[PDB]
Amino acid sequence: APVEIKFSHVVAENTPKGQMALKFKELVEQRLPGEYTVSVFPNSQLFGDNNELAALLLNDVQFVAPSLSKFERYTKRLQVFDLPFLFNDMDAVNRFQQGEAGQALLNSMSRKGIVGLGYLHNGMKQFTANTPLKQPSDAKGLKFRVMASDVLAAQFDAVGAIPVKKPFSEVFTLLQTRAIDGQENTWSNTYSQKFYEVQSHITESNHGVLDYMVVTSDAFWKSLPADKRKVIKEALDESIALGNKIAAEKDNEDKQLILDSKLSQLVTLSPAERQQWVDVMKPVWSKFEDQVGKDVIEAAVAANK
Ligand SMILES: [Cl-]
Ligand SMILES: [Cl-]
Repeated sequence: APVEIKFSHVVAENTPKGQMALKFKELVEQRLPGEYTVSVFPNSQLFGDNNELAALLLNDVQFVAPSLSKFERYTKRLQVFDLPFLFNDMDAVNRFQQGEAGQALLNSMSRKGIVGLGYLHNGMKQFTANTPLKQPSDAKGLKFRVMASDVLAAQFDAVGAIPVKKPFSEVFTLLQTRAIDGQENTWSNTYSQKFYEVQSHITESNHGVLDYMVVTSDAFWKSLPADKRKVIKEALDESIALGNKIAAEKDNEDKQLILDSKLSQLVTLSPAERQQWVDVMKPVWSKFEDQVGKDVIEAAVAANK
């Protein structure tokens, strides 16, 4: 039998990560026919947020691509990516990722058995709730789901909101049932998971980045013969490039599809409104500056300019 390579993730198929994973499957099976096959498991059908990294290290799955927010059990260094309003836009994110500090972060978990293979984009996060979030005061007392990140919890603490860490697979139902008031996510996730059907208002805040690290286990990666590993790595690189293109396309397409539905009201921030949000969030950077490194924050800030 060909060696089966399993790739699990938590998103819908028709998304940047969903498409990256399928492109990787296509390229491996084209270039190494009969030698390797890639099985892709979207929508948390095999492993979900809470168990995927444990599964990876057990070699129950060979590739995963978690949000950069979801690595705190293995390193505190990736917390930089969660800081609110650190990056102006995806161009700045990419520059930071491709610079020396960003490249070094790919190896931040290597002694824990996790090999960083590349960064894959999704997009900037927007707030949703059942009220406009024009100013920080509008979030006070509201319950927001967050990815399992202390930085993201602190982001909501900073405005007197109540953060709740929950796996991605639960978010739609939590919103639907009003167990939570709101959440934060990209247009692509908001559209593909139908969050906009159970939230009356989406505020275009662009207040943080949701990106991924594509990872494998050291044990699996070392178990490959070097020539086959090189072919697999090149296929992965090409799949990430395609996924990044899709990410940018979906960010525009899916915003428009949400607007077309007329089910959720878009809320835009004035410059002064945005600045109020920026200012109230800066203390989150101060809370984490030691763990993350002042030097690393400064490298990220400089990537904007
Ligand atoms: Cl885990
Ligand atoms: Cl929590």
